[PDB]
Amino acid sequence: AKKILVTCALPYANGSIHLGHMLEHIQADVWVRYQRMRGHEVNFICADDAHGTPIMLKAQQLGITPEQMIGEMSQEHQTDFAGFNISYDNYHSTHSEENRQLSELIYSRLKENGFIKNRTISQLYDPEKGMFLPDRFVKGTCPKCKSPDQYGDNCEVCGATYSPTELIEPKSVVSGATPVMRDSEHFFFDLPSFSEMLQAWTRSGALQEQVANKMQEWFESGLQQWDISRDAPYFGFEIPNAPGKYFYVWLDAPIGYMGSFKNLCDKRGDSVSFDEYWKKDSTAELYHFIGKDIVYFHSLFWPAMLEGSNFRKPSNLFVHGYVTVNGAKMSKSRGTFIKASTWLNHFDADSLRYYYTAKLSSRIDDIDLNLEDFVQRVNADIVNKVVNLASRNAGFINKRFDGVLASELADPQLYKTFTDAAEVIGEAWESREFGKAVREIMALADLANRYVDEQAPWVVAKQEGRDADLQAICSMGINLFRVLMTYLKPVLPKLTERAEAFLNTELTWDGIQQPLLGHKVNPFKALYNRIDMRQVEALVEASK
Ligand code: MET
Ligand SMILES: [Zn+2]
Repeated sequence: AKKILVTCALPYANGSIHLGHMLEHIQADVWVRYQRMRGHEVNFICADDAHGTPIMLKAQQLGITPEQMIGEMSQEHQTDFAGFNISYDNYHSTHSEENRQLSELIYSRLKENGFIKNRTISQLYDPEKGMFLPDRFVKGTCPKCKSPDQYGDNCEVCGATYSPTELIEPKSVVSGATPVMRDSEHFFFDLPSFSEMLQAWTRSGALQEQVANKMQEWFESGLQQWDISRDAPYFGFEIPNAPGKYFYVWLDAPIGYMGSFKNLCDKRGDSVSFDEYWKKDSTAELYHFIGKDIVYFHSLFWPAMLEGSNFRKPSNLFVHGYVTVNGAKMSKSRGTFIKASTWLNHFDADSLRYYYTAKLSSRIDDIDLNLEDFVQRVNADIVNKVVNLASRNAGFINKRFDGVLASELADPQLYKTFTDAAEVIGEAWESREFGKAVREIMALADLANRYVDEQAPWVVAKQEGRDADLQAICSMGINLFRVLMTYLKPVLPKLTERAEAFLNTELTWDGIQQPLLGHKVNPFKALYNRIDMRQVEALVEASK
């Protein structure tokens, strides 16, 4: 049995969970659930990313402490993820004592090992508020076209890009004061020292080909030292021996993966597992599910930080593309920027889990939630292919056979075709070829419904003396359903619970080798109802 630690990217504490987050957390959860079904020791770890200037300023605007604000959003996030049945073993915070101690430890080791440099830089500073301004907190007049009220390093009228130091009549977004250039000592992590190590990782064949190709572009451009400090005022961890300096959020954020695992171990009273998973000699596997926009941090800075502080590196990064809705980036004006909480007011979690899983693969590709296709595909595949095998057969079993399935399989050869597919389906889940797994499962569902059609139970049921035939046919259909629901168990947790209640058995991967024979099933009310476009229209309207 493998030991596996899986993470999803840590959501920022200053925004609600939306469908883009859900693509990532669902992808990881399906994989995790499959790994658990195969008997491995799995630790699925996440946390909120709770530090930084935007969070500090948002709390001040609200008139509450950053601690109060991040606590409220942590609860909101966890409520939403729980509503999608994301099965974390721990959900922590980057604002935690575990992360503080690990961040200080890693920094101290990097510094002792020669990988931290000090250099003075010049940056725009708000002298009224008394703080350095990140680019997006500077506004002013575009130097090229002279359009007013442009933010940061680009103009939204003419498209020009420039340093915010080129803005005409610049103003602080925080206070309205004119910012000025001011010097400050910063601490830099010497990423270039790890170039050769990182290039060897890129060539090893572990990473997605598309990621390795992108890393070659980054090596070609040239790795640079990374500014890992920020001046007070800041919401984050103060740097030891450097009063008024804090770790930049992105230094502490991936350390939060470690902090969340440490927290889990400590709450369990487990004094051995942290080192077993994070020491250089670990035989455990470490996987990060992440999106395209944060690959640089996870493929360059993070393995280098770990190497330089005597910790093991990720076994692999699993990168996914962006979500689109109706083919386009989510759009607030069109009502396609959809929050996870809003989704659940209109649809169940399983429907979105299924739809995303049917489109996901081991490559980086944007995943399109086409809302018309969502209705058609959920209805066709879940209602009319898979659940249909239970719903068309269970009534006869309950009403005419006292709930008891036949004592032998009617078609053992067909059953073996279903169980023989377990190897290819499992390998598809394992390899993250989720769309392939779904295609194989739905091809089997088509075969199962073809079998039932060929036996014509709606004819058999009306014909004198054919009770045994009817029980045989319907039991066969229910056994095929048992197998398909096992293959779909990582994808559809709530439907699976309903199926397990009907079948009076827990679904296990190996259990499909023993069909249900001479076995009592329970009645059910609909396992899964149809959806329609009126519900989609309501979701979109509610999201505007
Ligand atoms: C250590 S992963 C941090 C991810 C970051 N909060 C983001 O949402 O992009
Ligand atoms: Zn302009």
